[PDB]
Amino acid sequence: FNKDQLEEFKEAFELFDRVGDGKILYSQCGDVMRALGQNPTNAEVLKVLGNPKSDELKSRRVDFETFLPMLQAVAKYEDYLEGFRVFDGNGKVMGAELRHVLTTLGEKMTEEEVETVLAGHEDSNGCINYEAFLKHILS
Amino acid sequence: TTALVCDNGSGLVKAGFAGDDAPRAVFPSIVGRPRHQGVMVGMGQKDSYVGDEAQSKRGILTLKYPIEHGIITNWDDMEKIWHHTFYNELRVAPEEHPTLLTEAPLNPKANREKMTQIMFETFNVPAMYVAIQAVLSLYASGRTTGIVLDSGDGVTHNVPIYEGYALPHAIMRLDLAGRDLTDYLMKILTERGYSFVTTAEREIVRDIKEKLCYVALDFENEMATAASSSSLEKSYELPDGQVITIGNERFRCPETLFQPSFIGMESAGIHETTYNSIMKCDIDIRKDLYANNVMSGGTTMYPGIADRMQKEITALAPSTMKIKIIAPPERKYSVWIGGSILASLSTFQQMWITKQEYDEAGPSIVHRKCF
Amino acid sequence: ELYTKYARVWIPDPEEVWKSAELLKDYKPKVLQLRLEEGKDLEYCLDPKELPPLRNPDILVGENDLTALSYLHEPAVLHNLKVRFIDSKLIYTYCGIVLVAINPYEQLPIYGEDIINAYSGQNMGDMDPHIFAVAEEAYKQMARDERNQSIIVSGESGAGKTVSAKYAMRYFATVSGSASEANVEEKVLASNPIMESIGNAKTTRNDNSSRFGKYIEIGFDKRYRIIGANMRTYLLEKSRVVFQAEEERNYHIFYQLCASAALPEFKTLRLGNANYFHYTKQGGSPVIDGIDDAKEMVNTRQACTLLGISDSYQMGIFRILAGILHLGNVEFASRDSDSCAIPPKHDPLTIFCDLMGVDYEEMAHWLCHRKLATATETYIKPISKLHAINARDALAKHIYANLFNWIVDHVNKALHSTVKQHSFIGVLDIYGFETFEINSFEQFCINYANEKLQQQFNMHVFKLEQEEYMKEQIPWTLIDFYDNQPCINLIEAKMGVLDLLDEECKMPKGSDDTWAQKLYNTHLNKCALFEKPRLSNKAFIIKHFADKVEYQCEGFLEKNKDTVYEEQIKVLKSSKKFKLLPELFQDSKEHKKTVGHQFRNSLHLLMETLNATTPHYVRCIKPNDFKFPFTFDEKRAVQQLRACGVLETIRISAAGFPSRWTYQEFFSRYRVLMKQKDVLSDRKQTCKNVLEKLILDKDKYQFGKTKIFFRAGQVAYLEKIRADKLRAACIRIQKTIRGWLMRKKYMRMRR
Ligand SMILES: C/C1=C\[C@H](C)C[C@H](C)OC(=O)C[C@H](c2ccc(O)cc2)NC(=O)[C@@H](Cc2c(Br)[nH]c3ccccc23)N(C)C(=O)[C@H](C)NC(=O)[C@@H](C)C1
Ligand SMILES: Nc1ncnc2c1ncn2[C@@H]1O[C@H](COP(=O)(O)OP(=O)(O)O)[C@@H](O)[C@H]1O
Ligand SMILES: [Mg+2]
Repeated sequence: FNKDQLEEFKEAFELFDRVGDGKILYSQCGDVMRALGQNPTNAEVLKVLGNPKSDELKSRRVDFETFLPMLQAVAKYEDYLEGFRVFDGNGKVMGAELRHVLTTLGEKMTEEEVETVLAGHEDSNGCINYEAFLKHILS
Repeated sequence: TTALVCDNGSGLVKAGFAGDDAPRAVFPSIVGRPRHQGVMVGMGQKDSYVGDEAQSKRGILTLKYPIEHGIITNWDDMEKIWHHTFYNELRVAPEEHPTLLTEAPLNPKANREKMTQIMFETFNVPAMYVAIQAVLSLYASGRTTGIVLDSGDGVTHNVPIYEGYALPHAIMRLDLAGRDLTDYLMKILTERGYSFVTTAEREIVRDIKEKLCYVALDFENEMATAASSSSLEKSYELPDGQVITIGNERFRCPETLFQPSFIGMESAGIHETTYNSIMKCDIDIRKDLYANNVMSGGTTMYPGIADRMQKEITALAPSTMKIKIIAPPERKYSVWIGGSILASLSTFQQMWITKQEYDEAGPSIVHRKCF
Repeated sequence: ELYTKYARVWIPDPEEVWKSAELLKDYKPKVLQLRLEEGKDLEYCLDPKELPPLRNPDILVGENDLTALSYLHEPAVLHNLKVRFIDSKLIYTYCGIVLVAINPYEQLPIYGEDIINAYSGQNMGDMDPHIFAVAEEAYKQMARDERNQSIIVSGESGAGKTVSAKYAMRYFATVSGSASEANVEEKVLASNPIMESIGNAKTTRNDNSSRFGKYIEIGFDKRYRIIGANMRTYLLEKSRVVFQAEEERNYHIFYQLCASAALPEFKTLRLGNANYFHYTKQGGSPVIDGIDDAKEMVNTRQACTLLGISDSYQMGIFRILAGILHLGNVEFASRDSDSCAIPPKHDPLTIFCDLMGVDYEEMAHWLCHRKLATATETYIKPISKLHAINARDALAKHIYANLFNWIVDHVNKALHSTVKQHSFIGVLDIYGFETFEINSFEQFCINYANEKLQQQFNMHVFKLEQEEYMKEQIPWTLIDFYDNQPCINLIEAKMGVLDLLDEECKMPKGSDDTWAQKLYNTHLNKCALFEKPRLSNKAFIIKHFADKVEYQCEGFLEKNKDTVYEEQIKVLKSSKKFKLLPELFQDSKEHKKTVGHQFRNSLHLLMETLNATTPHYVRCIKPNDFKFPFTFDEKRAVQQLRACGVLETIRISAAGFPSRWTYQEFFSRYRVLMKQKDVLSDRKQTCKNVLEKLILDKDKYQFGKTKIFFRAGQVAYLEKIRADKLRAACIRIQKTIRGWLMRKKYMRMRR
């Protein structure tokens, strides 16, 4: 990362500092990584964090300088299409079924996250154009 | 398929099926050829008469016995007696059914070879075996341990057996018999003034012996008493209805078994062969032989013979030792009843001489399996 | 590898036979890292090399047919049954053609008439298993092809074989439309208290066991109306009449009689207290808990009346039974080893003779002597005391067995009906494998009868599958077959165990434990399945179909001897006092046959009857020892599933191609795993190419016309890879949407 990138990233990091000490929580590290354009899995986030325990994840605070090696480590379509073709054959997906699988399989998310991201993307049948939804969520 | 059990002795023949309780055919064993010139025309003259017919006809015929002692004296005659036994008296063809045949303890091997030869070769018997009579008497009488004493016409023999092992070196043979008892009974009847010369009349003598003889519990006391009175004396009716009356002689006929000097034979009486057979055996088993002593075959049917043997053995043997004698009423048949049991057993089924084993090795094979 | 973290395994637990576990980290070639439900902390060792049984995925679990599960092993079967029983309240279940049944002790509505109609047309595939589905298939088989059909039921009789048969008849009646014409079920169920009274006993493990096989032929007309029924019986366990081991009883009727003995109705019989008699005393257990025998006796009479056995004949029956009891108290003194005598004016023989009207002199004589007849001449011969005892016990067995055949003839007389029996369907009630810590000639007979039924079952199954493969145009030659003829030859062939017992009966001074030496000499290493227990020379072990069982020589000869002296029968047969006793014998070599030989002959009738006929099976299971309704115990059910051969049947099914799918049914589920280029216009060729790429070992699957088959476990392997690939795709998309939410929060701060 160059000086310009480090400055923009530090500014973003400070926006996530809710205490004023120039630090974020471990539990915010993932939030900062995703806010900076990374898409790490929960496993990758815990690995770069050093598999922290609950207590330090919720209350231990780290500044940008400690986050940075972790961001570096994290930094270092056809699969996405096949991944969507898993849930396909008219190019649509039920909203109920996508909601169920996203809230019940894998690294299960909340119903509110899915409702928020899905708002405005389903049609009258309750079908999502997934290539368009994917392009939208990848921008 | 169920297997025939058949005993040749001189005298009777018993034959029947294994698993029966008592023999299906019993008849004397005789061949008779007529000795008068047949005068009538269309009589139906017959080459020979076999078994019971000849005993009915006997006045006309001369009767020959094809078995003497144990030894088969001529073989055409038995070939007849077997032919008659299987075909008419059992009415079952000898190809269809295995067969078990019976012998004295010691006989010339030549006869057992000829017997197996006639069975396979002439009758086409599917399989057969030859078994020593005293063994069968043991099977017959519920024991694995005893000394057996058996006497028919022909042979008298002892075999000791202990938990199912024979002791070959102790086997005794002796030729006192129903037959030689009959011949002596005739020769003493001559002394009383009655005489029976011809072959058929010998069988009248034999019927006398069967009906009227008995053994003296003590010999000189009864001989004196019979000199002292006729209270002993009894009389009997010849086939024409003449009467004959017989004396102190009556007990003297079975007595010769107990004192063979009466017939001029050399061997001691059956006491001393029984005892010497026991003593020949190993000294522990003797306790068990004295307790179990078993009697077989028709010559031991004489009334009193059991109690006479208890008395004289108990004298002869060491005292203070239990001596018991076992004389079941069956005993005339027990060699057959034991053959029935032995032939029924499942284990035995291995032990037949099967026809192929003869075809390979000839008559020699019988010695290897049988005894 | 099949094992990975978040795989699941069964583990052995003594609390209950098998317990669920989940695997925490991937296994690589001696210790496994594991969670129980509780604790969720363990180590488990492969202990050379074992591997713990691997658990079917929940899609398979609960589905109707045990063969449909991809792994087939004792834990999975026991679990699937338990979940169907507890959660769905579904009692009936399938294993291939076999129908398994587990009885509740609650009563259920599912036999209700409507459901009969709902089954009445269907094939068994179209419906959940239920007893009517078998009754229906038998009915349709008898319609489609002219053959007769038989229905065969098994398992410890507490399991309700009676209720299963009763409903099988109710179905026959109601679909046949003969409810007006026929009283068949009404009479059949009226008959049951008689058979239960003269055929059942208390065995050391169970009360009201039934010791005989019972077969009931429902006759059909040419138009498949019910005509009526005919009853037969087989395999009656005569030895129990004389002898028992501790805590047994002999057949209930003797106790039902002794309980009633105080009534004026039986004052004639001079019955005593139930343990006064040497046949009822020996068990030490006069009373069954919670049965008032008098109250059962009343119901026994009322059933006899409802079957049209008169007040005249019933008092004959009880007169005979009292005769058997009094005969048991006869006792002998030995005067010498060769002979015995009855004490003067002996009281129980006096009473027995007056019960029979046969004079004290005559049978006092014949009890202690036996008669030879040679062709010329008879002989009359004393017998040892031991043989007198054997002969009396023989006679008591012969009388009982004939009285049983007689009562079954009259019950048939009531059931039987005139019209020509055009064809019939027959329903059979028989015990399964019986094993206790002590096993005896009765168990030996029961296990040999099972070995034969299990053979005929195995051949029937093999015939059906050798047919299905040729229907599917697959090679049948692949399918292997498993044959228990090497056991049956050990039991019943010449110089088997039976023939060396029947030999040892007649051999002189044959005795209980010198038989064993004939066994060891004949079999000990020459045979495969016969073993000697190391601790003892009085016992031997047979590798039966389901399990090893040891037996003990201690009872065998005295239980096995039967010989009846002709003239001891002649004395009774002559009697004038009352009608029935001459009626029993009214029908020469049989008197010599040992009990094991009469059993082998009775079993060949049964097999000759069933081999004429196309079976359909049932199995019954008793899910707790204590009658708690809808409660299931794994240590009992495992024992019964072993004892019913169900587990060993499933094990045979495991060998090859248990699992079947049709192309569209497979293709839909697995379409998730298919790349667009691999999808073809042709379903069969698509799935062929998919399977060949997904599974490299072509020996694991076979293609046929509509059904692919898989050797056990491949379907679970496919469900595993399906879950793995789908989960990976779901995690990718989930992480993406989690990043989108974050990106909006970041924009919110930036904005
Ligand atoms: C002159 C002698 C022998 C003979 C006359 C000489 C002839 C040459 O021997 C034979 O080959 C004939 C034959 C015989 C018969 C059938 C056979 O397949 C083979 C031979 N055997 C016999 O006659 C036997 C039968 C026998 C009596 Br009883 N118990 C016995 C116990 C065991 C064995 C056999 C027997 N027999 C009567 C004798 O030995 C007489 C007692 N022997 C003698 O007086 C001495 C002085 C020797
Ligand atoms: N009741 C009897 N009393 C005396 N002798 C008898 C009696 N019955 C048979 N015998 C004799 O026994 C002999 C037959 O004995 P047996 O054992 O039948 O011969 P085998 O053993 O060869 O058949 C003949 O001498 C016959 O007369
Ligand atoms: Mg003889």
